[PDB]
Amino acid sequence: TVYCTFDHKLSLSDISTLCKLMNIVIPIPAHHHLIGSGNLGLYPIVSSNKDYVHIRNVLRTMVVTILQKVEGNQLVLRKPMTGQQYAIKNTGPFPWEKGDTLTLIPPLSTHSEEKLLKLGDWELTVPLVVPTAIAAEINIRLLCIGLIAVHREYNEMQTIIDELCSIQYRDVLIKLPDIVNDKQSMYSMKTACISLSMITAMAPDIVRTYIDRLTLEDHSMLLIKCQELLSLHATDIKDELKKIKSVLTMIDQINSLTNEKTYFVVCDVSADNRMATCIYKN
Amino acid sequence: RENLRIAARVFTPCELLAPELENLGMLMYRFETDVDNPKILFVGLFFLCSNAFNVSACVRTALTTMYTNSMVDNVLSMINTCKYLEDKVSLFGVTSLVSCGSSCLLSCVMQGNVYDANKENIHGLTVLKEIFLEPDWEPRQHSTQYVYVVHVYKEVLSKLQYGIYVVLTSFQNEDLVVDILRQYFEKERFLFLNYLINSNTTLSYFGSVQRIGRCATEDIKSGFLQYRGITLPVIKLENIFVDLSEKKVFV
Amino acid sequence: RAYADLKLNTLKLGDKLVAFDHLHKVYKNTDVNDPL
Amino acid sequence: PRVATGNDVTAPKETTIMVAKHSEKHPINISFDLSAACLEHLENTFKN
Repeated sequence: TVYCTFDHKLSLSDISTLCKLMNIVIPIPAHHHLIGSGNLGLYPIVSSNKDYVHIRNVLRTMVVTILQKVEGNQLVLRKPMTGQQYAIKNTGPFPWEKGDTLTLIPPLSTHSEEKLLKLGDWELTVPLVVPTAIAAEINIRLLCIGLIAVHREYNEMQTIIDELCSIQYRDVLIKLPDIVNDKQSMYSMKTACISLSMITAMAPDIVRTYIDRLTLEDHSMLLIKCQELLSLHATDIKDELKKIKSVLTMIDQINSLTNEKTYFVVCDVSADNRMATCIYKN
Repeated sequence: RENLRIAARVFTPCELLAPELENLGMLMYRFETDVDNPKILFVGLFFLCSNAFNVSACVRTALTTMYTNSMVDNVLSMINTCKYLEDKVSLFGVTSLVSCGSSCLLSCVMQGNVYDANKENIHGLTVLKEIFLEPDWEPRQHSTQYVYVVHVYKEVLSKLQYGIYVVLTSFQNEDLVVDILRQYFEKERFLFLNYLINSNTTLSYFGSVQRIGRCATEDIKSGFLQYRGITLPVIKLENIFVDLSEKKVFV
Repeated sequence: RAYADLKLNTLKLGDKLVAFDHLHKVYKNTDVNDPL
Repeated sequence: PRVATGNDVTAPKETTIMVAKHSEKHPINISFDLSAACLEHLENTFKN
């Protein structure tokens, strides 16, 4: 239990907004029994350069809590234990099909201003909760923006970004503007580049043959699309096992790049789909 | 009454546990064996830190003199003739209740704090001082740290040499930990990007990290162990909620 | 509420009796320094 | 004894210190001799 106290008296509109906002994950860095206005939420970091991946890294470092039982200016945050059941109100604009794993993502800046809190040069920046599929999708897009923006053209950076950025998952359009192009993608691409070099050097003889053998036997239309992208074996089988194991491990590494740690596992969903129950903590 | 700790009774021949029959709280390793009568055989952390490459020659020969008999010589030969290390030996837990019979009985804790019974003198994990390092942005950041064990290999032109590291970090996230470990380990990593192609031994990575569990920041204390007068500097974690997780490899 | 009697160190500043002391006895042996 | 912490401050854990002061030890000695003629005339009168 972490009690928050803002030291500043809030109005009835503020207590109505927090009553609307009850049962939401808020991350804290402090790990004390007491927190205040300075450490609550994500505003004490989102003034430093506003970089999405920077917020993502420190948000990985943060310690997550659940809002509970606001008694006026005092604000209970439960520290939720491992694998126990907890009720979460959602903020991500999604339809939230049950049983999927959930991660915790930096807030994608919508054009409309937030109505959560703005009080005395301090807002309540709440990070969103998303499914792991669209989380990995966003991380793919981050890595891809760096792969393209290491390459340099004039009036083509905008041509890549405006086509790529607006994505749709479960009838929801989101976008990520103003990428600073830091070297974050360069390191997290550099180990990918290393691993793709290893996939090249360690990939077996069966597999790139397996394309041509599959195509020369039979054909399918998605195989013809893969062909568009494309354009003796005398008992070496333990070597083949080892090479396929190495290629699989490189794919595990590049998957561990774009993967985000699942923070929640959904069991029951309300019909309004504002609150859902989970049984997980990392 | 109440316990809530998870233990396992253990039979192991008494030759391998030479100082670890005296100082409670040690990491233990499962070593499966193609010999069918001892299918599993249990290995001391210091016993495998013998042929770890991190350990300097003085500490290595000192604990080799703590670790010289015929049975240990044969087991070290078996470990060296194993191709890789990390899935022929394996992490198993923390020592409590040495019995020292003929074939000695060991309790071993999977989860929870390290205590036999009656909850007097709750023991702690004992790590050799050479074999750990804390790569982090700020050391001992705010509060309690997660303790991980990392196996790292090295290749000096003949064979593979394994190396045993222990990291202590405030980061819980395994992705953040492997991202700071690649920054620590990049040099020998590029050496293995050279090596793993020309190698034919069935391995696929540079090392792997696995969580032991929680510690406490104010419960880290220095000291030494001594068996037959061999003073050996150790850093003793005091109260440990043992929380094993999966192995996470990195290349 | 109940009333008791105790001693304080006073000063006289123009017919003003002012208690005058140090908090070192409660900051003798703690974790914090004296906040002054 | 510790002080209660306010907002945003680490509560320090309860600290118990045990020390043990050893003893230094220091002997002293004093020598004085007696001569053999002093020892002869000390105990007996030879004749009165």
